[PDB]
Amino acid sequence: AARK
Amino acid sequence: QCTVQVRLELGHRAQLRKKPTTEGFTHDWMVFVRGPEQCDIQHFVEKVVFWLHDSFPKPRRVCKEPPYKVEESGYAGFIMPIEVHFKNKEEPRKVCFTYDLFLNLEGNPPVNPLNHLRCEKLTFNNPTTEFRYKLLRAGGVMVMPE
Repeated sequence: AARK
Repeated sequence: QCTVQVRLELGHRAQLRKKPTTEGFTHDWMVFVRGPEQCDIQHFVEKVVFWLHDSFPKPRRVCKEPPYKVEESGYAGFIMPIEVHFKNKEEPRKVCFTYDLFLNLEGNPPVNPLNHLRCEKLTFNNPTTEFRYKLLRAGGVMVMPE
């Protein structure tokens, strides 16, 4: 998933 | 001599937006700290500090009163330190959680909201009589010492  | 256990609920809701914002935020989310059921943790919680990712402005978010929550929009999940500070004058003065704010749960269609709950049990050994009363007012219970 999109993670930052 | 005395051991008091009390419960906190940490959780979040996330949902894909019907249209991304002008900044490109694709999801709306809310993270919170709360009592279980009927339990009012304001009796023993002085404040909750949520440390947002530094992409967010003023990322140290403080709630000194309920609801203890942050509501934001974003484009990615991140690790969020959370400090729950107590109305006590002895250690432990707070508890530090590291919350996984995720925007996608496998098995969940992204259009559908996701909800996550973390039930955390706190243990206090030999609390002050004042703090013991606050803990018990918030649903705490005394158990086998140590």
